[PDB]
Amino acid sequence: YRIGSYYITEEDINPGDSISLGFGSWAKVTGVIMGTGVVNPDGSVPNAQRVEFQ
Amino acid sequence: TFKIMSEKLKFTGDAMDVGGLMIKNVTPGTGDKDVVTKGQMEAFMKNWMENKL
Repeated sequence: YRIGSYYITEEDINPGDSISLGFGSWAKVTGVIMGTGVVNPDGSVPNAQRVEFQ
Repeated sequence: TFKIMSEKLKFTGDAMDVGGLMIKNVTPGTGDKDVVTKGQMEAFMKNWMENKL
């Protein structure tokens, strides 16, 4: 993952120009079990998958 | 120079120079100890990560 305010794709001639690069949506969340300890009351336990957005 | 290379005296596999070669004029290729800095200039500063990254 690369952070940049310019609307320039990383696959340009200046970069390596290899691999598949696509624009991302939303923030990045590390894989973890939500509400494992039941710390937050009234919070349903969510199922999170890798690269899964919902 | 004869005395210096006499200290080596082991010229069998080409040169095997033991000097320093502290000379370089100009190029966009080979670099001095600033290799790490110049790479992250070209890869990030103006190539991939635009201003405000």
